[PDB]
Formats: sequence, structure tokens, C-alpha cells
Amino acid sequence: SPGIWQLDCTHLEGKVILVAVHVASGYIEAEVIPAETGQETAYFLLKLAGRWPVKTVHTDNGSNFTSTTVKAACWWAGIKQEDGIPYNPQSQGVIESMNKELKKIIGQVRDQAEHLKTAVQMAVFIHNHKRGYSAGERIVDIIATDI
Amino acid sequence: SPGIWQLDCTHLEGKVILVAVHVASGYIEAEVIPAETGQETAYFLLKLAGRWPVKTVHTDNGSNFTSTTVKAACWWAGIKQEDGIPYNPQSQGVIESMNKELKKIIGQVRDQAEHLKTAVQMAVFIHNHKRGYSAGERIVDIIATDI
Ligand SMILES: COc1ccc(CNC(=O)c2cc3ccccc3cc2CN(C)Cc2cccc(OC)c2C(=O)O)cc1
Ligand SMILES: COc1ccc(CNC(=O)c2cc3ccccc3cc2CN(C)Cc2cccc(OC)c2C(=O)O)cc1
Repeated sequence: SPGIWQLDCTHLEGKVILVAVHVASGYIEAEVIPAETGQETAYFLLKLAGRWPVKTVHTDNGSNFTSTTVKAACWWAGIKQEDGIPYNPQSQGVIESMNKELKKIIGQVRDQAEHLKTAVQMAVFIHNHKRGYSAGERIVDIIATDI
Repeated sequence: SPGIWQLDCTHLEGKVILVAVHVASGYIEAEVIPAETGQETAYFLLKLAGRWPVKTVHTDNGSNFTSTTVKAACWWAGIKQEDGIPYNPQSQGVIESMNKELKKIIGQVRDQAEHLKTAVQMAVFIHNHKRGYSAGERIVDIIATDI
């Protein structure tokens, strides 16, 4: 579980927000892309795995699970690519609630920047710092304990 | 020192590679941009500070130190913006050696992707994983100990 991440795709302003959640901590990384493609998802995972010790990724949908480009990136980066079927039924709700919360924060910062990507990174900041520990503190502690 | 980062700008293929180094560990994050502007640097720092507990940034040059946009991002993200004058003379050499090493790795992966940004993220991955601890292990341990 220190190495388990979940992909999540949500939409705002006609754009796509791609999110990776570290399941055990709730820590997130996110980016804005014009549309979800295999190449964009692959590049996002490459970035993620260079920054955190990503062992397993639960993909957000069947297209990214199938994508040969995503599979290639996971091979390159030493990631076990898995499906994202909510075997635990709590998972749907948790991701739903995360997207709602993220969109709420984005709304609270949206008039502080021209570009959606800026607002999204502000929201990532606020989410990861929110406390009692923050998600950023939890991920570091979990991984440090594992090392 | 757990919160101290150094900015670094290097050039390849007519593009700019912007690098943030966590000084105590050698862990890096990096991105490719067409040129180093205040807005790009500001956005890069916002991303960084949402992902790690960035307390202090030593800026890479006087233009980024002066930039009101960079100062605004540092204000927003709770970062102390400082100059990057190598008071310790070993600092020049260490950054010089880091850029040379990064360019070497980029060369070793360059034919595995069309786009420079992909090669740069491959290089970030290799750098942070290289072992005896890796930079990625060191940064997590340093920060966890601090928390
Ligand atoms: C991350 O560094 C900062 C630094 C300062 C601020 C404070 N906010 C403003 O100064 C502002 C507020 C606006 C509010 C409504 C409409 C337009 C706006 C345009 C602006 C000016 N721009 C240049 C900010 C900006 C900078 C760098 C990259 C950016 O995007 C890549 C953007 C952006 O605008 O997204 C936000 C973020
Ligand atoms: C990170 O995910 C992967 C997945 C697979 C590979 C294996 N490499 C190739 O398949 C390849 C090698 C090339 C070698 C010389 C010239 C062109 C090339 C074009 C390609 C095909 N592209 C689509 C890879 C690619 C994918 C996603 C985003 C990308 O950039 C944003 C690029 C890119 O090309 O930069 C690398 C990285």
C-alpha cells in the first residue's frame, strides 16, 4: 500500500483534469490536458513515477488500461498497471467526493488566475496541505516507514 | 534544510530545462519550457510547493529574483524567496556537475522518445532512483524526520 496509486479523470471548463491519488494518504498530483489520450496519460504516469515510488497504478478506465502507450510507460517506469474496478464499493464514493471537493477548491481560487491549470495547481496545494496530519505529511510518513 | 530548494536553468535543443533541486538530498523535479519567463518560473514553483513542503527557494538568477510574478507565487505558496549567490563556493560546481550529469542521462534516453520533455522526465526518474540510498529515499527520510 505505500506504492499504490489511483488514476482519476474529471472535467471542467471543457478541459480534462487528470488526477493521481495516493490511496493510503489522500495525497494528489494533477494536471490539465485538452483531452484524455493514451499519450497524455502515459506522460503523466512517467512524471509521477519519477517523483514518488509508484509500484501499482489502478487505471481510471478501460481505454487507459488497454492503451499500449500507457502499458509502455508503465513498463518503462516499473509500474504494475492494474484495472480500477471498485472491488471495495467505498472506492466510487471516495473518488466522487474527491472530485467534488477539488472542484469546490478550484471555484474558491478560480478568480486568482487567468488559466485553469494555475487554479488546479492552487487546489492541489490546498488539498495536500489541509489538516491532525495533512495528506502531504501522511504520504511522506508512510513511505519513510516503508523504506 | 528539509525545506530548502535551489532553482537551476539549463539549455538543450534550443529549449530551456527548468530544474528544482532539494539541496539536502539531491532530489530533483524538472520541466521543459520554450524560454525562462517569470510566469513559467512562478507556475513551476507553485507546482513544486503543492507537492513538497517548500520553505525556501534560492532563485537561479536576478531576473527571477526580481520578477513580481515569481514573488507573487512565492507569497501565494508560503515560500521564502532568496537569492542564489554561491556563498559556499562548492555550489557552482555542484550545479554545474548536476547539469552535465542530467544532459548525459538525457543523451542516453533521447532515442526512446520523440519529444524532449519525455526524455527529460526519463532523466528525472533515473536521477532520483539512482543508488546506499537514492535521492528519492533521502528526501522522504529527511522530511519524515522533520515532521
Ligand atoms: C503561479 O504564479 C502566480 C502568480 C500570481 C498570481 C496572481 N494572479 C494574477 O496576477 C492574475 C489574476 C487574474 C485573475 C483573473 C483573470 C486573470 C488574471 C491574471 C493574473 C496574472 N497571471 C499572469 C497569473 C499567472 C502567473 C503565472 C502563471 C499563470 O498561468 C500559467 C498565471 C495565470 O494567470 O494563470 C497567480 C499565480
Ligand atoms: C511516456 O510514455 C512513453 C511510452 C512509450 C515510449 C516509447 N517510445 C516510443 O514509442 C517512441 C519512440 C520514439 C523514438 C524516436 C522518435 C520518435 C519516437 C516516438 C515514440 C512514440 N511516442 C508516442 C512516445 C511518447 C509517449 C507518450 C508521450 C510522449 O511525449 C509526450 C512520447 C514521445 O514520443 O515523446 C516512451 C514514452
